Amino acid sequence: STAGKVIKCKAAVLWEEKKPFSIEEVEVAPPKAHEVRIKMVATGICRSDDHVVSGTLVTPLPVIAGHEAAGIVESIGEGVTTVRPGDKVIPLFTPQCGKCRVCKHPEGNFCLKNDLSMPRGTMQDGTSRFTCRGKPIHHFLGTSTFSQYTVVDEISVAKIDAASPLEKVCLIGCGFSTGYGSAVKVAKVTQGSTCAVFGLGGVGLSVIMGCKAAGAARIIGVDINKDKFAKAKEVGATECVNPQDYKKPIQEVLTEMSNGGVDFSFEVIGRLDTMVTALSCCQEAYGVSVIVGVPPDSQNLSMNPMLLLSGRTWKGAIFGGFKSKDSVPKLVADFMAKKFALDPLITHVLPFEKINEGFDLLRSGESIRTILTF
Amino acid sequence: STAGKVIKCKAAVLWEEKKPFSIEEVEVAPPKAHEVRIKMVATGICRSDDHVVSGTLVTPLPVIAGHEAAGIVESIGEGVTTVRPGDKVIPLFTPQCGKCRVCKHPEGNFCLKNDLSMPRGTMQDGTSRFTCRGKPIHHFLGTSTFSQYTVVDEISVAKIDAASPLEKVCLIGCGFSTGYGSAVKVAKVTQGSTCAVFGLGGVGLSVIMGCKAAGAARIIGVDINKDKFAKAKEVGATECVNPQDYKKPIQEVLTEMSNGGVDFSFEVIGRLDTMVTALSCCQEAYGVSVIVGVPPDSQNLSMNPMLLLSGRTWKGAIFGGFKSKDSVPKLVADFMAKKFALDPLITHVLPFEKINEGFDLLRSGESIRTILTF
Ligand SMILES: NC(=O)C1=CN([C@@H]2O[C@H](COP(=O)(O)OP(=O)(O)OC[C@H]3O[C@@H](n4cnc5c(N)ncnc54)[C@H](O)[C@@H]3O)[C@@H](O)[C@H]2O)C=CC1
Ligand SMILES: NC(=O)C1=CN([C@@H]2O[C@H](COP(=O)(O)OP(=O)(O)OC[C@H]3O[C@@H](n4cnc5c(N)ncnc54)[C@H](O)[C@@H]3O)[C@@H](O)[C@H]2O)C=CC1
Ligand SMILES: O=CNCc1ccccc1
Ligand SMILES: O=CNCc1ccccc1
Ligand SMILES: [Zn+2]
Ligand SMILES: [Zn+2]
Ligand SMILES: [Zn+2]
Ligand SMILES: [Zn+2]
Repeated sequence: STAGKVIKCKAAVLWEEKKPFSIEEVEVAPPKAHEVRIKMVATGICRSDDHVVSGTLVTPLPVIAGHEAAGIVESIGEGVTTVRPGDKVIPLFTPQCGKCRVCKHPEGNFCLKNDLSMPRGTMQDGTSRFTCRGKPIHHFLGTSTFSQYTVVDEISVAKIDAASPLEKVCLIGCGFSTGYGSAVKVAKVTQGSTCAVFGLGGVGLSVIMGCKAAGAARIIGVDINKDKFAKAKEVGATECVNPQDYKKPIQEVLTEMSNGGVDFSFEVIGRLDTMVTALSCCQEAYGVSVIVGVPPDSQNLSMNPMLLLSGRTWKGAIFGGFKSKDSVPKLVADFMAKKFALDPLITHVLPFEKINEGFDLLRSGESIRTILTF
Repeated sequence: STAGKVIKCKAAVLWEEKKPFSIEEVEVAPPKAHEVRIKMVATGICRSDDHVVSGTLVTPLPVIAGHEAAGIVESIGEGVTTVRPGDKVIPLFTPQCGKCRVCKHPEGNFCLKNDLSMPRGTMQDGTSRFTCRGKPIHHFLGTSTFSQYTVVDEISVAKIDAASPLEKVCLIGCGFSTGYGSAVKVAKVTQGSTCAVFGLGGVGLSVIMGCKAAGAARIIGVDINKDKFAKAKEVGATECVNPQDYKKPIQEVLTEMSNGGVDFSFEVIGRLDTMVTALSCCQEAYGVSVIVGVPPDSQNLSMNPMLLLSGRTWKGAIFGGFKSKDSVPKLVADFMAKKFALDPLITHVLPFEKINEGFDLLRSGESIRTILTF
């Protein structure tokens, strides 16, 4: 009944940095050619959404944030082939156009149509589908999921299993898949190895899950908040260390614990200092360190290239290195076969209208993921 | 007849940074247990030896430098099992002890017995085999080849083919193998890829050789000295670029030349700025950059970690990633079988006594490798 019409609905609009979201009425345009309009069912609160509020992650404002979600297709624009009305879907914050040099590369996933490197906060066509208070509102990573309805480009949505539980599999839209794939696909963690995971939020827990799945022998979780440790051990950490408990710098501690450095280390926080520390704690000749955390905008780190000349490998990735539209349906299929677990990441469920409470839970240290239900 | 006796011979001693080498009469002690005394036959002049003169590379002084060499075993100490008197040998500036965690790892080559990370300028036992007028002289990377005779630990020497031409295969001891392995083993250059090689000295030429052997379709050489370009093209460069010719940064030039970034880049100079340019010029989602050059002591580079978060891989290596004692004999066997050429790297041949002329040639930009003969 809403097909072809403007929808009036509620959305959490961010008008300014360092302010609460404003839940208010927005207008959602119908989809144009090759666009899909989605009724949201569930969306998670990712630290990257909070980085938009804090200015850590720059994107044009005002904006409808949110990018870790699941919903149901309300309507399709002309020419859409990959989803239909009524389909369950996960929006893809990293698109898969399938035509660019990256999408054609066997190892690349950072499609050239992304809105991450040089964010414009628009649809692919350079326009917005959202109006609020008579003003156009920006999109966020081609997703914008903090709204009862959103419109996405076809290359930014994946059809998933019709029986999927949307209030869990929304995590496959960002935090689970990012962590998991950072271990299994990007680092390529090996059986019997020693891993160190810096940051034990939802993404870092998912990195632990991937390390465990890969057969790591030792998985050392590192966090300054010791309340994170219990859950990290439940999902596979063999030891947890709090850097504040030690007189020596933590790279020194880890190098000792691992008899000369770890095989794989992961930065899952977003601090320049910890990126360098995590690189330093992997074994100097054959260690690999993966940056997963989002750094403060435009800031450089400083490091001694001798850390690399001895033989370390340093890399980063977006979305766990997964080709998004290929991988998300498969991940969902795997979750419904119970190949991995999502419940350990979900600490809190709230209705969408309590989004600001959800962000307070994250900021205070209390939650891993809060799922918002519409 | 000299076995078990002190040898008096000439060696080139570096007493002070930024001075010429001094040809001195030195005393070379006989080898102690698990040590090998070698009569030199040929030694190349590598930029890393110059780095000791310039203070780029810090190692205790006074010192006998030289590390890219071949010779003949004059005698062996008690318990030596891998070489005998009369054998042709290449000293190994990176050892292969066979027992440490790196030697046991399939990929690692930076054996924990190395004298690179925290240089002591001694034999493994913490002492020197060289004296000049009563004063102990330090060793260099457990090799010290700018001498008519040297003493090395058994873990720092490999036996090679009895028929091999020592005045050529000395380059397997450092520059050739470092460049070639950086391409074929560390980067794992693929068929049909685009490569960019920063620095077209002996090591960079060997990188080009390796890229061509791996089947690269495009190999872009980058040097500020356009006199290096002809030889780079002879050994497989498809194009050469001088950053001084352009009114914009070379990473932008290379990114446009490669239609969005190269597949593999190599820093083969030793400058922090070129390390960051080389990383930048490889494709943001799937590019790999390898640091080969030796940076100035204790200096840090500055870089934006978003270069890695997109998907780039940054690594470095010593000695092309080769496990030294296993690989050097095989590389010599491959040269004897015409699998690669060494003559394109040799521009000058001089008697040992003319070492300072050899260094003048390197510093002026005229030479690639000067081989010093005994
Ligand atoms: N590369 C990618 O595609 C993606 C990156 N991100 C990023 O990953 C990072 C983690 O995301 P979440 O798990 O959602 O965040 P989170 O905030 O829940 O977890 C981060 C953890 O780091 C810990 N921490 C903070 N400072 C620390 C320090 N100095 N040392 C050790 N631990 C410290 C916190 O106590 C917390 O448990 C964020 O920067 C986020 O923006 C998330 C998703 C996708
Ligand atoms: N990682 C390893 O195991 C090893 C590393 N090294 C290092 O590799 C580097 C290369 O050694 P060689 O080939 O013997 O040296 P080289 O001095 O013959 O060649 C370096 C080249 O860099 C070029 N160059 C200098 N400044 C430049 C700039 N700003 N931009 C572009 N080109 C520039 C020069 O014109 C020269 O042709 C040195 O730093 C050396 O210490 C060499 C052997 C082993
Ligand atoms: O959390 C999801 N996406 C945000 C993101 C921003 C920049 C880099 C990686 C990820
Ligand atoms: O040229 C060979 N070795 C010198 C060297 C010193 C430090 C790091 C790598 C190599
Ligand atoms: Zn694409
Ligand atoms: Zn996220
Ligand atoms: Zn070893
Ligand atoms: Zn060298």
